[PDB]
Amino acid sequence: IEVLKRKVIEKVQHIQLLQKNVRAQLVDMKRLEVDIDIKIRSCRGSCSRALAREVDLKDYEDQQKQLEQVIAKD
Amino acid sequence: IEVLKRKVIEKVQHIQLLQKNVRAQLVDMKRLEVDIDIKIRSCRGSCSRALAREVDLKDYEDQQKQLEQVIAKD
Amino acid sequence: LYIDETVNSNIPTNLRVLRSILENLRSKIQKLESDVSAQMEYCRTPCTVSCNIPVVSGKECEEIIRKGGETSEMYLIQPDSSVKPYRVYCDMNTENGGWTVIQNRQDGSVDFGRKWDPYKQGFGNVATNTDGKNYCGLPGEYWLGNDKISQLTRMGPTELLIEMEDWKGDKVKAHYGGFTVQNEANKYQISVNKYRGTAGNALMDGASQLMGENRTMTIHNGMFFSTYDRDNDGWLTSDPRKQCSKEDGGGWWYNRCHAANPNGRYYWGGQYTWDMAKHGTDDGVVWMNWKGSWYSMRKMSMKIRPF
Amino acid sequence: LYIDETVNSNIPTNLRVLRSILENLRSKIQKLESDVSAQMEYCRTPCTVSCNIPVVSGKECEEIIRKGGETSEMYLIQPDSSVKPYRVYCDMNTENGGWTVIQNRQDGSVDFGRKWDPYKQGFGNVATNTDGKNYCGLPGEYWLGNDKISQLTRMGPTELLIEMEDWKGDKVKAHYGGFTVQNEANKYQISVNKYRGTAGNALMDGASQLMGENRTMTIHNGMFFSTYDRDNDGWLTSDPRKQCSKEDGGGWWYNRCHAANPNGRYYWGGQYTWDMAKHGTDDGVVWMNWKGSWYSMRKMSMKIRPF
Amino acid sequence: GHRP
Amino acid sequence: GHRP
Amino acid sequence: EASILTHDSSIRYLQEIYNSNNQKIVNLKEKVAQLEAQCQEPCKDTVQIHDITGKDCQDIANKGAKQSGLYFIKPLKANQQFLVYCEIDGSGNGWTVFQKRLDGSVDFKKNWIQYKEGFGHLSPTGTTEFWLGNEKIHLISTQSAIPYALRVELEDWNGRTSTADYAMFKVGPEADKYRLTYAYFAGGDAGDAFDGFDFGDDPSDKFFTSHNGMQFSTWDNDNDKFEGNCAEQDGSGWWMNKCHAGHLNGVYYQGGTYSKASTPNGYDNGIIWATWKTRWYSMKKTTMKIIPFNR
Amino acid sequence: EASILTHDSSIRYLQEIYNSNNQKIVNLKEKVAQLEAQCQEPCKDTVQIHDITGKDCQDIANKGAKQSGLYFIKPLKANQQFLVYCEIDGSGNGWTVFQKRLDGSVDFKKNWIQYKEGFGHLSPTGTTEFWLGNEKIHLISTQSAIPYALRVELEDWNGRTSTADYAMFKVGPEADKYRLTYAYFAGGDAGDAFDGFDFGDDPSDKFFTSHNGMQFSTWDNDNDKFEGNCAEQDGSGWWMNKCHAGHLNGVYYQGGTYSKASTPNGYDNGIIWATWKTRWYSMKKTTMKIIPFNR
Ligand SMILES: CC(=O)N[C@@H]1[C@@H](O)[C@H](O)[C@@H](CO)O[C@@H]1O
Ligand SMILES: CC(=O)N[C@@H]1[C@@H](O)[C@H](O)[C@@H](CO)O[C@@H]1O
Ligand SMILES: CC(=O)N[C@@H]1[C@@H](O)[C@H](O)[C@@H](CO)O[C@@H]1O
Ligand SMILES: CC(=O)N[C@@H]1[C@@H](O)[C@H](O)[C@@H](CO)O[C@@H]1O
Ligand SMILES: [Ca+2]
Ligand SMILES: [Ca+2]
Ligand SMILES: [Ca+2]
Ligand SMILES: [Ca+2]
Repeated sequence: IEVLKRKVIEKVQHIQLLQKNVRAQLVDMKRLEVDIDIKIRSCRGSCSRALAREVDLKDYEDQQKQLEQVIAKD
Repeated sequence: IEVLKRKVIEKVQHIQLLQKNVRAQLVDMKRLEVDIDIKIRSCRGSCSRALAREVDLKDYEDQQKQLEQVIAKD
Repeated sequence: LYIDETVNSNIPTNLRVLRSILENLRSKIQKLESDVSAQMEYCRTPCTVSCNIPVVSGKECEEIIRKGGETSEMYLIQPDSSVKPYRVYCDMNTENGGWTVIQNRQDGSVDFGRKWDPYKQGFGNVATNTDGKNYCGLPGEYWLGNDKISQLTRMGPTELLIEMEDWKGDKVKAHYGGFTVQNEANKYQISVNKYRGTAGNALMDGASQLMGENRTMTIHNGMFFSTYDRDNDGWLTSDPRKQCSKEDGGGWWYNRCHAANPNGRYYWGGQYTWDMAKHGTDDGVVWMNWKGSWYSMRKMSMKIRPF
Repeated sequence: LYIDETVNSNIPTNLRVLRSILENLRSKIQKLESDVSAQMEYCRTPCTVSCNIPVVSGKECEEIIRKGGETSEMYLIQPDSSVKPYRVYCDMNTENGGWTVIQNRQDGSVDFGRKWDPYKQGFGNVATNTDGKNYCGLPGEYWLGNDKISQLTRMGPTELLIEMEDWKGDKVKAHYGGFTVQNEANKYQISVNKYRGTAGNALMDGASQLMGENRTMTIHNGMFFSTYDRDNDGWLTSDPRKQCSKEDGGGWWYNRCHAANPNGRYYWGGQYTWDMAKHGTDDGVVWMNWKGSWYSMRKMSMKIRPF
Repeated sequence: GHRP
Repeated sequence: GHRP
Repeated sequence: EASILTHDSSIRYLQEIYNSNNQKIVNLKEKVAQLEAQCQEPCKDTVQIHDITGKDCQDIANKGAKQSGLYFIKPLKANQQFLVYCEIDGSGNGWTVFQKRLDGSVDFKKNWIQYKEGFGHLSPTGTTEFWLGNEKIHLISTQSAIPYALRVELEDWNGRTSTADYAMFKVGPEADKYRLTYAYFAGGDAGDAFDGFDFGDDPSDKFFTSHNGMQFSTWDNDNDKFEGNCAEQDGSGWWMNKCHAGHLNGVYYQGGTYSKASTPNGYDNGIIWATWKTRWYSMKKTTMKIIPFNR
Repeated sequence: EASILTHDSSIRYLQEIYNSNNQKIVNLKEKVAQLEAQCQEPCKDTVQIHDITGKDCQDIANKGAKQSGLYFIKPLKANQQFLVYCEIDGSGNGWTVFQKRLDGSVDFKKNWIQYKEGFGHLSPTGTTEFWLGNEKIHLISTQSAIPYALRVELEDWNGRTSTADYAMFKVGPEADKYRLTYAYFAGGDAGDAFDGFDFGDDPSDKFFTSHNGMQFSTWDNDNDKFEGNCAEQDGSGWWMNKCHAGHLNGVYYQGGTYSKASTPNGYDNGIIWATWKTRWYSMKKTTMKIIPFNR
């Protein structure tokens, strides 16, 4: 056997990679946007004027699940 | 007859002359007695005390009234 | 033998995700780079205030309300003649005035995750101008310099009061009839007692949810002050990444961390999670003994008085 | 015929008497010598007074009694601001007060036979201390300086009054509603009128016993002032020994002498004769029109007022 | 915050 | 006093 | 089936922007950092305090200060130095102010203690009302007896101004209440009110309306030569006698004019200075300052 | 008969005398002139007036005068300069006196005018009683408002003395009668009588016995705050109110003490100063003088 019954597993690392690298690469965006939210805000009492902007938190928890919905079907 | 008939009616003259001057001395004297009385009195206002004195003018009056009782014999 | 039907339906789907995502983030990051390159734009100009100073002045807020100052605004005190008068906010309404603010949190307006010196000199906005008026009757977020706080207590028998308000609106207190903070030379060592209150004696007794050894490492009484560059927490280790102050993002009397962490991070809304914290710790304006490690207040303030 | 009897009777007695007096006089002369030397001695020390000055003061005695000064004593006036205040005696009792004394004679206390300048500057004792008291309530013999008398009249319509008292005790007056005395430059020329009175208008009409030409040379009105060194009498001659002032022993408005000569010689008793006067003239405190040339008063005084 |  |  | 090299063209893309992201990210982190960096400054406050100090405002002028503003003076026989508003002219004179009126922003119907320590606010611009504080004033006016001078500067509702100068100005120690005393009226078109005014309702007025030698009075500390209580009536703090001829701490009356009608107890309580305007006109601006008389 | 012509040699003797007389009769005429020379000068009067002049006694001291005595002052707004008694100390202070009591030589029950122009006598020794004169006093106390000071100096019948100082002393113009006014009591062991005294017969007393602000009164010019007439009753001239707490122009009472019995209308009319001695003790010496306050 050769054509693909062992040449697709070297591809399960090509799928179980992003899926696992993007999983984490996501959380960082959460930790980042949460951060930058405050950061920017702290600037309300330092600069002329801050920025009014809410963080679409939810959306992350959404794409957070589509994550483990594809982690349990491989 | 020299030292009598003439040199007598001569001495007399040189005598009356004298009597005519005592009268005159009683003159200013009397006046003086008076001038000082005053002049002294005027001191009552310039000095400490002013000599209290008596000017019994009478005697003068006496004396001169008498000195003139020497004219009916001239 | 038959795992050949996946390359047809299973993966062309176990792949569509990554697209619907790595496409989103790649996009939802520009928004950020954008917000920022903007705020940076705004900042070319600082915020301004004009706090004309009230005639009256004393050694501290108390003497002052005693000298006739009856409005809550910004006054100018001079506790010790050895130092020049500094500005401070006086609370002359709450609990019979005379209150000298040491720490106050009410919005995100000020970064609290600062270095040692800053905490030592103090930082923040003491007060801002009341809408219209010419005096700053409104307090701001600040931390009166450590040295100043120290000296304020080492004057005489000082009592401490801590208030906080949740986002829904309810309140609580934390009285400490006795309160002191040693000088810098003594790592501004805290010390309190006589807990009257409704928030739960965090500073002295520790979290109300941790048992035995786990709670005693939440008590602040007798603890030293720590900042993200000057360790002094009850956490003893070789690992440098482990310092309550680096985590819990702030400067405060840390003891293998806390039970209550004002000066924490100001999370909007109050409800916050670990997968949200820069360090996964319960950093944030928290008073465990009343809302647990996962809730940053909407308002938190530390004010003093003599007594 | 036998005239040689006078050589033995008359002459001797003449000489007898003659001697008598010369000795008698000689005596009186050595006596006056003594009195004179004695008085010269009491004089090593002058008479003293202490006339503390009354608060009140004005332009002259009138204004004064009007300003409240109601006792007859010594006041201090200043008629014209161009000159400094001088002392003067005010009569505030006789004829409704306000009387400023210019001349007063009551005893022998003061020599009046003085020179021109003296009469011009004034002389005498304005007032002496009242027995006991600390103010000089008693007037003295004096003549307020001529210049002062002049200026006093050239101020406004001035009236003059002259009183005198004989030794027996009776009195008389001599009012002159109008009175003036030009300055020194004008030989202090006198001038009067409106004679009310009981003494007889000597100053204006002249002696009441001299007829025609003989009386008109006794009128003083319009006459100049004369002293024993400054002639100005109506007597005009080459003979210098003939000057009313040298005779009549005083300084006064002489006009071929007088009818009335205050400032004359103060003969005690009042009754005096020619063979008594240093110059055989009727010199002495006399007012012919009332007692004749041969009677020096016991008191004579010239006081003024405005009117 | 507590560390075991 | 007069002086004729 | 195995003819799949059309699927390996997709997988390539994901690693593409991903590594583009994980770059854009960390790059951003750097900016935020720089962002935080320029977000560590408190709002810029316009009020500031010149560094120079001294006994009185003049002392400061002498020391080289040039701008009129807020300063710290530490008078001789005094404990804790206090802030004040100095007024400095081109000539170099240092006026130190203890009272300013100009808009009626402040409630002058204050109590004793208050008037002792002072009240109101201080601005560098000198555009705020205030009362420095009797006690403070005392200390300032009393030091090795160098004489000061009180200049009263008034401005009506017509930009017309005037002044009143008082030589050898002093204010007594709380002991003898705060009795105000002065040598004499130095001069000024404003007229000498403190000398009492002939109001005209009674001869005694001028006498009863003089202020020299009066003690300070507040509703809670009556020391007026009046049977009742001027302080309470007129509603203020001030050296009352049988009340006043000069009432700078009076009730601010917009417009300037007023009348019995508008007054609480029929008595003129406005900021008045009888010798200048009538008792029923209340200045638009008031200002009481002092400076060593040798000036 | 050539023997009886001894007459010829005998006569000549009388003659011989005459010339002796005339001789003596001239030495004398001279001697007398030597007397007329000394009896010209009047009498030397002990009272004299220093040549220096000025506005007030102090002005004079300044000008160099050193001896306390009689001087002529010519105050600013005044016409004819007037005489006064200056008191100068070694330090160089020039006290100008307007009232002195010490033996009861003078009758102080004088009328209005009198008190206006003044009465009594002035001595260089300052040993005589007197009242300078309201009008004069006025003029002196009122000149380009330089403040004077009234020093009341009292001496009892035991050589004990005391003083009372009054700052910013002034005396009003005849118009407003002679109303006396002063800034405040400066000090003195004599006690502040003018401030009214708590006699104790009624609360109102202190109020009714104050003198600051009172107008002067004389039997012929009642201006006292009293129904009747204090001036007439007590018998004097003085700033009465409901009479007095201080009555320096009172009735001199030898011995110092007195009682209702000895008083005309049962009221204390003596030279009293209630704050020091009782109302029934009347000072042996009294003296009211003034000097520019800057002293
Ligand atoms: C009577 C009278 O008084 N007149 C006299 C006259 O007798 C005499 O010729 C002479 C007086 O000295 O001049 C006057 O004319
Ligand atoms: C007292 C209790 O409930 N036990 C837990 C323990 O199992 C856990 O390891 C620790 C975490 O540090 O928290 C508590 O001590
Ligand atoms: C079973 C239990 O008691 N709960 C937990 C346990 O699951 C966990 O492994 C431990 C970690 O230290 O903390 C607690 O003991
Ligand atoms: C009338 C009268 O009194 N006779 C005098 C006379 O004695 C005197 O000699 C003469 C010259 O003066 O004047 C008069 O004729
Ligand atoms: Ca540690
Ligand atoms: Ca001639
Ligand atoms: Ca009162
Ligand atoms: Ca009356």
